[PDB]
Amino acid sequence: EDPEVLFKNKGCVACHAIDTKMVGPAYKDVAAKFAGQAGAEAELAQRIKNGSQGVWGPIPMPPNAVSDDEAQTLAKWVLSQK
Ligand code: HEM
Repeated sequence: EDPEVLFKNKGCVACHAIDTKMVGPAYKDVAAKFAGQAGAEAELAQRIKNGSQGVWGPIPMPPNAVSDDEAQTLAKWVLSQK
């Protein structure tokens, strides 16, 4: 599926923007941190699906209603924002 359509449909848009921080981090900032680190895509994909806490602040990202192929698609698209 298309990452831009997923970003809207799966509710990501409610907590994230690409350039500014809303509830979670800006995607440009995420892409910058995980730069070109080996294995980052799989690691972000897991956090998109099962949740995250502590990396960008004290508040959690709740687990998302996405499948594994959807999380990989989204992780790859977030990293391309750098
Ligand atoms: C929609 C399915 C969605 C995506 C995609 C997404 C991605 C995402 C990334 C890549 C991160 C960074 C994870 C890390 O660096 O390991 C991240 C972080 C947070 N998110 Fe998110 N996110 C999506 C959806 C949502 C929703 C709906 C919310 C708000 C309820 C939300 C919130 C957060 C927060 C907060 C973080 C920070 C977690 C941290 O460790 O501090 N996300 N998200």
